[PDB]
Amino acid sequence: DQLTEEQIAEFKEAFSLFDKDGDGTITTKELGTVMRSLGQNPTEAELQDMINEVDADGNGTIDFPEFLTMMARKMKDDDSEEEIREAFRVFDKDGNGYISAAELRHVMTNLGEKLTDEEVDEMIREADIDGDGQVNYEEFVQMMTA
Amino acid sequence: DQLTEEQIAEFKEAFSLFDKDGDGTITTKELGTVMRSLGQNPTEAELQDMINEVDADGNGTIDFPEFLTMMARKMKDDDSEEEIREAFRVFDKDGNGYISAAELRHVMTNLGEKLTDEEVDEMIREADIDGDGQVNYEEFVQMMTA
Amino acid sequence: GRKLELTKAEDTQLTKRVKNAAANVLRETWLIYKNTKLVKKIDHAKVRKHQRKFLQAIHQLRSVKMEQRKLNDQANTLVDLAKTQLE
Amino acid sequence: GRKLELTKAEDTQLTKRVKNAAANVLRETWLIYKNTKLVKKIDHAKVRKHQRKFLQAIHQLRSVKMEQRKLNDQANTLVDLAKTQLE
Ligand SMILES: [Ca+2]
Ligand SMILES: [Ca+2]
Ligand SMILES: [Ca+2]
Ligand SMILES: [Ca+2]
Repeated sequence: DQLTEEQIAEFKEAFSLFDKDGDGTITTKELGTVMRSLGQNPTEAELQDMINEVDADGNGTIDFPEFLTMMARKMKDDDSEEEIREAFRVFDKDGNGYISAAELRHVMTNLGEKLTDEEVDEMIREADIDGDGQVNYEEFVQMMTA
Repeated sequence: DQLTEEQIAEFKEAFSLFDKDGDGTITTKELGTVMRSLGQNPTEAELQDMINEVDADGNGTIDFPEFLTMMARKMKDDDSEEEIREAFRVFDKDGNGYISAAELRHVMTNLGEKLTDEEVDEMIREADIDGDGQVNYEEFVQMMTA
Repeated sequence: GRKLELTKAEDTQLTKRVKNAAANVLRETWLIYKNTKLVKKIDHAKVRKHQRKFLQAIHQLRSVKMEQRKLNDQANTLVDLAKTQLE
Repeated sequence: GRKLELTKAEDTQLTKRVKNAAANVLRETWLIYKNTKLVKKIDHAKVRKHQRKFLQAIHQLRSVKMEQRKLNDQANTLVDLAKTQLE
């Protein structure tokens, strides 16, 4: 859990995603705004707890060096295969391991941010490995995460 | 998940723990009050969700027959050994599997609802199996849950 | 008697949160895969954009799962209280 | 690059919630055990009382654990966002 020179500069770009007014400090209010832009809804106490977890000088806000201890402590990443599979499985109506090409088009052209029918063409072309008009999403997710 | 005659009458006593005004209906407000008397803090949406989960006629409140479907669906119980062990382990300062008799007295006479020094005498007498002034809480919890 | 035993642990609002975020997990998984494995030249800015959207959707699904675990334990609390009357 | 990988999942307010409720789990586990196994005649009303308090304390500890899981994933969300800048 030790960091490099390129990452420090990069995590400095990161700090600006959070320090919306640039005073070199991240407040609960700024953290709320960011967390909500990510579609989450932390309470006041939760925001204070996140700050408190890494607030060395205990002045109530996160500065850049406090921001790097959060990062050093947590650089390890993990494969997302299983969670992505579970997201596909939300649309597996019979829980049979398949989503038809037609159903995938329906989902992707109507829900969330959506893709265009053309983007969906490319996605299904990759996903429908057997060319049977059906997507074995477990296999497809394993191809994309390999 | 089918119920008996004695349990129906008993679950009728249960209904009155919740239906604080006795109109034969449990509202979000009454559920809040109860859940808070149990030291929990469900939000408005959480209360409505609990009602909604078992509200057949969809009139916004739980009646006694809706109350029994919640129960029928969930009669199965489970052993609490592990969770109780984890509660003791909160007071295992070095994480060595032991809490001294002195520390147990301290905890129990100062925290939570508390016991009297005399109740603690009886508790430690049972817990300190080896008479070494130390409580192997894993073993003690297994004795009480056996 | 039940002694120390408790109820075994096995909405429309959450439902739509799930379907929007799940679709978005499909969307961004595809777009990151395409832009990191099916392109001649990787446009890192584009990848970064979809990685932001990807983590946002994954974490939204996590938040829904945790809320359902909380809801379930709240209901189990009610049932555990009702069950004290069996004693 | 990190592609589809995300941050691995491994307060004073919560702290005191934990210690009060944990003590109460010890308290009621003891009192239920005593009143169901160390007494000549079982006083069911007494057992019911301590079963209510027992479930209340167990469920309070559960609520703390779930809140810590939520907090941890919120922090992981921040870290996952910061990490998009490594791309
Ligand atoms: Ca700032
Ligand atoms: Ca600080
Ligand atoms: Ca009522
Ligand atoms: Ca109803």
